[PDB]
Parts: sequence; C-alpha cells; structure tokens
Amino acid sequence: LPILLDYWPSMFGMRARVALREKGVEFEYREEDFSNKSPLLLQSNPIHKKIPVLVHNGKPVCESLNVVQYVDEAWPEKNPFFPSDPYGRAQARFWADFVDKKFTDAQFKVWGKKGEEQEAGKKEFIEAVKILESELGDKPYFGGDSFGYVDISLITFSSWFQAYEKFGNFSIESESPKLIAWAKRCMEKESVSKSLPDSEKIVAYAAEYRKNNL
Amino acid sequence: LPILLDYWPSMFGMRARVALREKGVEFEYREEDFSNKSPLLLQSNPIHKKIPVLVHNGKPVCESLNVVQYVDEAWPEKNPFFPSDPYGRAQARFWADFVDKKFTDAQFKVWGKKGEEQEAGKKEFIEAVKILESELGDKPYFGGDSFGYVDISLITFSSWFQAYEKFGNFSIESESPKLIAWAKRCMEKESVSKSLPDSEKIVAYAAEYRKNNL
Amino acid sequence: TFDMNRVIDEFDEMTRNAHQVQKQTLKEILLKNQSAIYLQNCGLNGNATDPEEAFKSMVPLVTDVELEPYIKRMVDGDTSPILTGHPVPAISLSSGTSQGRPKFIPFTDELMENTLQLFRTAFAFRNRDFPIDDNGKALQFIFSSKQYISTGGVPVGTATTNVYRNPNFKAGMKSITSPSCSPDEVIFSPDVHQALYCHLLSGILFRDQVQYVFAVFAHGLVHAFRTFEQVWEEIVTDIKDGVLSNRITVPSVRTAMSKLLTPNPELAETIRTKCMSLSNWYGLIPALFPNAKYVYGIMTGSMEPYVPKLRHYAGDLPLVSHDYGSSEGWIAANVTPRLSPEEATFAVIPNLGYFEFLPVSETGEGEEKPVGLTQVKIGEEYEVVITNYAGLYRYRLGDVVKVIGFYNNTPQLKFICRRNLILSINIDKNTERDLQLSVESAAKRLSEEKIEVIDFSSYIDVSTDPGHYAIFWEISGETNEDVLQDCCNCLDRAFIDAGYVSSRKCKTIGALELRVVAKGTFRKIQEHFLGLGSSAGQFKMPRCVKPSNAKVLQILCENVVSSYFSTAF
Ligand SMILES: Nc1ncnc2c1ncn2[C@@H]1O[C@H](COP(=O)(O)OP(=O)(O)OP(=O)(O)O)[C@@H](O)[C@H]1O
Ligand SMILES: N[C@@H](CCC(=O)N[C@@H](CS)C(=O)NCC(=O)O)C(=O)O
Ligand SMILES: N[C@@H](CCC(=O)N[C@@H](CS)C(=O)NCC(=O)O)C(=O)O
Ligand SMILES: CC/C=C\C[C@H]1C(=O)CC[C@@H]1CC(=O)O
Ligand SMILES: [Mg+2]
Repeated sequence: LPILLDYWPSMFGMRARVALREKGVEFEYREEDFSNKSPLLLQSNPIHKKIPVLVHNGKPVCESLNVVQYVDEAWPEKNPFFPSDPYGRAQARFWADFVDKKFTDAQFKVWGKKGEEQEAGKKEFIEAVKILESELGDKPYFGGDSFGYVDISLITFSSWFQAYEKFGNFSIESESPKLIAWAKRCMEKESVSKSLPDSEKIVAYAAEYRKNNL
Repeated sequence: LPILLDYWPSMFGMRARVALREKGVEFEYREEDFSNKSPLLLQSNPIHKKIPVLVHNGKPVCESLNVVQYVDEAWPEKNPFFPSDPYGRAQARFWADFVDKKFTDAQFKVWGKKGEEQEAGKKEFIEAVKILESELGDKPYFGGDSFGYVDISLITFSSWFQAYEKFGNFSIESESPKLIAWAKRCMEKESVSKSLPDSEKIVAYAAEYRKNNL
Repeated sequence: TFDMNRVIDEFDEMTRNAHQVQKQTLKEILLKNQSAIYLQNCGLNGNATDPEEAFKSMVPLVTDVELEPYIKRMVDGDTSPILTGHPVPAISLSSGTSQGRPKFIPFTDELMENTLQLFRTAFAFRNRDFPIDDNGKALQFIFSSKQYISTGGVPVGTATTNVYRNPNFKAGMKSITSPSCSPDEVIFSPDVHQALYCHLLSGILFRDQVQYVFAVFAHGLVHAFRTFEQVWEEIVTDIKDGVLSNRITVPSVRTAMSKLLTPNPELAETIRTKCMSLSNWYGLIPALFPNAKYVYGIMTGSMEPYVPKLRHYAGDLPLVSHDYGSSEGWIAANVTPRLSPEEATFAVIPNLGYFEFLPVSETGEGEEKPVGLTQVKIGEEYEVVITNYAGLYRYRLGDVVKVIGFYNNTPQLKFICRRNLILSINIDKNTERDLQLSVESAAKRLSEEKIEVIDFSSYIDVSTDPGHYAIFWEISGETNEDVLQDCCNCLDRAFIDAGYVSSRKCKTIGALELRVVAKGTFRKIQEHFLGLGSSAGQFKMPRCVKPSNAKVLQILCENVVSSYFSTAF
C-alpha cells in the first residue's frame, strides 16, 4: 500500500493527498509530529525531513509537486493531469512553478508576518491572485481540459483563504472573484473534498503561530 | 527553427542551450537586454520577464528546467534524457530541484555575497557538493546511461566552478575531484564544449556584478 | 373561549352532523363564492335542488398544471381574483411538482379560523388525555420568520408564517397553548438556524413548566436533538457567562438574547453532570423537561423512519401523532391522541371543505366515480379529491389514504404514504441535478467549517432587469460573509450546460443571487406538506420556483441570513 507521511496543515501535503485521491489509489495517511520526525521519514529525507512523502515499493518519493508528477506517472491509464502536447505540459509546470514562488511566499507573509512586512505580502498576494485570475481566464481548471496538474497545485491553498481574509482583514474576492470561485468549484472533486482539513482549524493553526511570534 | 531568449552568463540558459545542442536540434540563439528587453521576451513572458524561453510552433516555453523537459518531450527519438521508469525520472526531478534551490542559493551566496554570508555559503556549498558527490555513489552522469537530465541542470555550474573557487577561497577539485571531473568529462561533449561560455568571461562577469551592487 | 367539554360536545355533535355540515360546507363555499370564472365555464349559479349532483356532474377535475396559470394571474401584477375569488392575502406551493413545475394555492382568513378551531379542539382531546398546567409553557420548535411580497406587490405565503405573523394568531392561541418559550422576534428572527439555537435555548429556559416538546415532525425533533448533541457544551458557555455566543450576529435577536442574560456560573455544573451521564443520549427528552406528558408531531407515513431515532430521543415518553390538514384544505383530527404512532389515525372534521375520494378498488388504479366521505369503504384505499376555501374545487391532490374506522359518524384515516410521485417535464430546473450540483459545489466552502448541506431550493425573478436566479440553502451552521460571497459566485459558476453560460456571460438574464436561509426552513416545507390535507404522498421538495410556486417562497426572503449577488461577472 502507499504510505503517506503528511501533516494536517500542509498545503503541500494536501497536494499529495489530492493527487493520490484524484487518480484513484487507496492509501494510508500518517500524521507527523515534526518535533519527533518518525524513523521512516528520517530515512525518506534525512536532511530536509520535509513532507509529503509517498513510499511505494519501499521507495520514498518527496517534494509535493514532484509527488503529483509521481502520482501521474505511477498510474498512466485513467486520469492524466497534463495534456498530450509537450508545450501545454510545459505551461502547467511553468504555472505550477508560479504557484511555488511569490504566491506561496506572499501568503506566508500575510498569515505569518505583520506591519511593514504585512502590507508587502498583502500587495503580493492580490497581484498573485490577479495574474492568477487572468491566466484562469475561461478554463474550468488549469493544466488540462479537465482537472489538471496545477489544479491540484493551488486548490489546497483554498483552505487558507479564510485565514488570509481574517488576519489580513481583507476580502480577496472583490478584487479577484473568479479564483476562490474556481476553488470551491474544484472542491467538488473527492480528491480535495476529503483531502483538506477544516479551514477554521487552519485559521486556528495560523492563530497559534501568530500568537507565538509577536 | 526554435528561437531562444537567453543570457550569456546564465547557468539556466546554458542548461537550455545544452538540451537543444545535445538533441541535434537547430535553433537561433538570441541575447536579451534586461535593460531593454526585446518584444518577444515581453510578448512571451508578461509576468517574470525572465530567461531562458524558447518559442516553437508559435508557442513560448520558459524556465530552464521546464525548457529542458520540453526539449526532451518534443524530441524523444535519439537522446532521451530521462530513464524509462517513472522512479528514476522521479529521483532525477527532486535532485534537479536540489541543485535548483539549495545548491543555487548556496552558490549565489558564494559568488554574490560577502562577509558572514560568504562564509556560511561556503559551508553549504562544500556540503552540497559532497551530497551531490554522495548521490552519484560515484557515477558518471546523473539522468541516463549517457548524458542525463540532472547532468544538464548541474553542468552549467561547471562554468562558474572557477568563480566559486576564486571568490570562495575553495577548491572543489581537491575536496571533490569527482564533481569537477564529472564536469570535465562532460566537457569533451560539444554540448558543453560550445554551450558553456569560457570560465574567464564568467569569473570576470561575477566580478563585474561585484562592482555594481553593494 | 377555550374549554374542554363544551367544544368536544359540539364536536361530537358536529362529527355526527358530518353530512349536514359537509353539505353546508359546500353551500358556504359557493354562496360566498358564486362568482368564479372557473365555474362559469361549468355553468354554475348556486342554490337549486340538485346542487350537490350538479356539482359532481358538471365540474371536471383539475390538475396542478391547469391550476397553475389562474392563481398565477392572481399573484403577478394583475392582482386579479379567479378560481375561488378574492385576491388572497397569501398563496401556496405544493409538494411533488406541477409537471416538475410550480403550483399556486390561495390563502384566506377562513383558513385561519380552520386553524384555530382544529387546534382548540385537537388540544382539548389531547389535554383530555395528556393534561397540562395552565401556568406553564412549551418547547415548540416553531418558526415563521420569513415574509416577502410577491412580484405583483401582493403577499403570498406559507402555512406556518401565515399562521404566526397573522393578527389573530396571538390573541386566539393564547388560551390553547402553554406560552411560547421564545420571543416572537426570535421566532420571527432573520436568522432562524441561530434562532433554532435560541429556540433550544428558549425551550430549555422555562423547562420546569414545559408540558411538551413540539415539532410538527419527528425529523424536526430529531434534527433538534442531534443538533443538541453537537452544541450542548457551547450552549452552556452561552448562557453561562451571560454572553451569547459569537455565533449570534443578527442585531434584533442579539438584543433580545441580551435582554435575557447576566453572568451565572452555577448551572453549568448541573447540566454537564446530567448530559455526560447518559447512554448515547437515549431518553434525552424526559431528561430535559421530565414532566412532559408528551412528545408531539405527526407519526405516520413517510416519517415513520423518524419515530425510532426520536423514540431513542423521547425515551419512554408517549409519542402522540399530530392531526392532518393544510392550507390547500385541512382534513382531520386525532381526538384519541393516546393511540400509538403505528396505529394513529385522524378523523375528518366536516366544515373543512368539500372532499370526495377516488377509490383504487379494481386494480391500479380503476375507473370509478366518487362516493361521499361516509359513502367511503372501511379498509379500502382512496385518493383525496379536494374542495375548499383555498383555491381548490374537487381538485386532485393525488395521494392515497385508508379508512381504518369511524369515530361515530365520521370516518377515520390511515397514511401509509410518502410521495404523490410521478412527475413531468420541468423548466425551473437549470437542470435539477445542476441546481443541486451548484448547491453541493459551492457548499463545501461551508463544509470547510465541519458542516454538510442539509437542504436547498431556488426561484426565478422576472421583476428585475436583468431577471435573476435565487438560490436558497439550509445548513447546520453559521459562517462569516466572505465565503458566502465565494459561495454565491459558485452557484453562478455551477450550471454546466452551455445555455446558462450564454445568458449570464452576456448578461441578458441576471447574475445569480444566493440568499442563504436558515435551519428548519425546508423542514417547515416538509412539515407543512405531509400533514397537508390529502394523503402523506407529499414529500418532495420541488427544488426550483417559477413565479407560480409560493409556499417555499414565504419562507424565502425575510431570513436572508445572507443574500449576496455575485461580485464575479
Ligand atoms: N396544516 C396546517 N398547518 C399550518 N397552517 C394551516 C394548516 N392548515 C390550514 N392552515 C392555515 O392556512 C392558513 C395559512 O396557511 P396558508 O393558507 O396561508 O398558506 P397559503 O397561501 O394557502 O398556502 P400554503 O400554506 O400551502 O403555503 C393559515 O391561516 C393556517 O392556519
Ligand atoms: N516544496 C515542498 C515544500 C514543503 C515544505 O516546506 N513543508 C513544510 C511545511 S511548512 C514542512 O514539511 N516542514 C517540516 C517542519 O516544519 O518540521 C512541498 O510542497 O512539498
Ligand atoms: N525559474 C527561472 C528563474 C531564473 C532567473 O532568475 N533567471 C535570471 C537569468 S540569470 C533572470 O531572468 N533574471 C531576471 C532579473 O534579473 O530580474 C529559471 O530557472 O530560468
Ligand atoms: C390547523 C392548524 C394549523 C397549524 C397546525 C400546525 C401545527 O402547529 C403542527 C402542524 C400543524 C399542521 C397540521 O396539523 O397539519
Ligand atoms: Mg405559501
């Protein structure tokens, strides 16, 4: 069976759960206490000790966007995430890599930092969601005619959207509606509809961090 | 013929150059002026305006790693870059990610920083050069029985190996003869013996950048 | 003035009089309304000496579809009187569907008289069996907090809301109930799921004098008590420190709850003790107010599944079955409320309206002409055909009931039913599957908050330009506004067909407005439909409202717990 080493507040971890559930593999979840990284994890990635990790055939597969590539390639017969052309594949890796830079880091600023730091990542995330909303443009999704690669990549970010609107004291929808819009659209898939934690608790996890570093 | 939008000291650009030339593909090389970026670079990349990007079939593909994967995926007939099994391609990918960030951070800190930063960066580079050296077990390439995917992503640092030697008070050869000499094997390849510009030009450039920013 | 023995004697008298007053009911329904244009097609003028025969030989039966357009002329700009007459003070919807579509039904104050009387009388016989205290109160999970005005500028209305916000509800029910545990403003609160919470709270308040727990339906009770299992610790916390929970947002209900509250620590100890002392919450109802004579509600037909989990809820306490009638015409009373739910039956009170039945005697169905209510046969199954003061005249409501016996001269009735189910081809749907899909797709945004979507409905507005879609949901919990906007955005985004896409991408039909409404809203719909006069084949819900559907609609506008137009588009 595929064993996942995940962490309930990991947008990344969720990328793997969503990835696995999307294709249609039954798998076991394991909850990490990162204060105590478990013996099979420190043997999966002895230096990063980072997750999500998928152990298949006694082989640890790590880094989340990598893991979903792995999800694709491990079972190449039903639900592909890429299209058949190499270029569209390149598009979906491109925009996946867009998700991993200013976007992830901006949200990290907005529920992790305050003040002078806060408004920068605050103007970062709207710009991010704004280019985001342009590139979504029309497609129900992102990296295919159906549920694609990067659809998995940033759908797991849509449970933090509550924590953003609250610490940020914002509303990321009036500036760019069609994104969060598409997000709860994507939530209908059981890939993410069973693979993402409750957002109020996420809000509470952000709240814990926020109260811890002031 | 595919247009390449590129920067001559760019290690990521050399990765693209190396992919196309190893392929037997014939392309037109274009230099960019980040001062005054050409209309295709701006009409291809509305967002990061970065390089390299290859336009083919009337379609722009950006990021070095993503181009290399497009290089492989559009021309899979002679020199496949990845192994057949998804797991080897898997290892190749997260290792390409390792060189991409931790190693590129560490080296940038070597050629682009000073003081304490320069010193912690040396420690990381010599450790990072050791774990790369560790991965190979001690193998000749990285991504295939011949020239591979992770070789491509890591070879273009061999042009700046000298720059890390020179700025960082460090011999990568006496400490890890195998990586520099891995690179020096790759140098009998026209892929590296034409794509990676002289070490003299790049050491002079790193120093030129050294002059401009404080 | 409500007494026990005089009314029942008048009602025994009345029930034995069943023929004179069935016939007089008919006299009255047409003497008041000789003027129907419907009947002009029939050639009616009243009086005569073959009046009952002239009615059962000259007027054709009518269906939901043929009945749609006339009352439709009543409600929308043309304030015009038609099938019965009067431009009525409220209008209806009907369980099952009018070819998939909306069915309109008129309300008149007469129907309110019918209400009160059924309820003085039903309460007489019950307190005759399950006697109460006259200085006590009740746990009534009743709401009627929503009240719109139709696109014609005429009010149109649900049973419950038309009962409770009516002028004579409060004066008239005063002698026939134990004082409602909740302020009328929280009964009539814009946020009713929160009000449901303050309805537990309220019914839980004067618990010692409470003589019964009430919902029309066991599922009403069962959702109230499973809800209790969810939020009991929170409720402690609410009343405890004198501060209602942050869950509560709407101002008037918040001011009302604060109008009742001060810091009071002592009672938490007690409630925590008893609540953790039980076995998975069996017998929680006698546990709450242990001196209740009963749990009350309908207990036959398509809710029989809800008797067990509620029996688990009610413990050893007697489950009394609620009587049987509605706005489309009230039918019956259980004057022996002591009978078990499984054997429970409701006797037909004769000035309700003028009812005939279509016997199934032959095979399924069988081509027989109607016989009178006391010309009906015992043990046989007939479907109720309705004539009353509510827009209905020898109408086919389309649902099957059995006669088990006679309470003196009036037949007793048994419901083994559920659905008046066969449908036909719709146009409110935007595909029903899409409608539901849209609900579900947007909902999981809420489901991030540990909830699932318990119910949903919708409506089309051509009063506006561009005319727009209106989505209504029922959930288990409250949530902040941002997600609700996101949510409305997805109902706008969840109709997969090319057409909807054309209309609101151009903008010739309006953006979709999701007015999320509260808990029990659709329970109201179920509860007012199955008890509705005909036969339990009533359970339903039409999921989308053309202008010609109304009952769900009274429950639609005022309790916009949130109503948001898409900031998308
Ligand atoms: N079973 C019943 N439950 C609640 N109210 C009933 C019932 N039967 C008759 N009524 C009465 O009908 C009158 C109001 O219901 P009402 O007739 O307004 O709605 P309507 O516009 O006819 O349509 P509907 O109730 O089907 O929505 C009330 O005065 C009310 O007491
Ligand atoms: N690119 C990685 C990023 C993962 C990452 O940084 N994970 C953090 C979650 S904050 C982690 O696992 N940290 C381990 C720890 O905090 O101990 C992925 O998406 O999998
Ligand atoms: N993911 C990109 C990031 C590359 C990057 O930063 N490239 C440099 C070329 S040296 C660039 O384009 N810099 C633009 C700038 O100076 O802002 C890649 O690997 O190509
Ligand atoms: C006739 C009285 C109308 C109000 C009755 C409502 C209640 O209070 C319980 C449901 C009942 C509906 C019903 O008896 O059909
Ligand atoms: Mg109504």
